[PDB]
Amino acid sequence: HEIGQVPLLTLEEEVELARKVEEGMEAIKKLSEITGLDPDLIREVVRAKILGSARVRHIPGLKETLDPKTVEEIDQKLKSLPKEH
Amino acid sequence: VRAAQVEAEEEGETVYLTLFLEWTEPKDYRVQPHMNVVVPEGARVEAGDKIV
DNA sequence: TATAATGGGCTGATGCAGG
Repeated sequence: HEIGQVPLLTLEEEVELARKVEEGMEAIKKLSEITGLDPDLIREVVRAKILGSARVRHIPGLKETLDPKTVEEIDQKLKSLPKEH
Repeated sequence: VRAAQVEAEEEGETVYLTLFLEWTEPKDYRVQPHMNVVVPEGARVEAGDKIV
């Protein structure tokens, strides 16, 4: 019943979503270099706020303990960048 | 179509209007499923900008 | 790692929504 709640995509919605996913990963790679940070850690910090703070935990492989303290600090550097960045 | 400046010369029983006219010419472009339009409705574009 | 594939096969004791 719960998977019948999501309508299935049309060919354009499918390619739209697929489109944005890949472009989003290219986004995060370049944000590693601007920032001097680590793509995986940026990946999880981007990840955190889309899902909500419902899910926040330590992710295996990341160097920092991922708690609201560090995701706030890392998010506000992310937002401290020029508008083109 | 509209007329900005109007200069007129007279000769015999006629007048000749050198019309500084201003208008927009439409061209239609067809989008297909694997392309995305990256321009919003009513955007301004110079020669060479990307639409889809 | 790439055609496309998108919704399963008999009793008694006690705590309850309903005349």
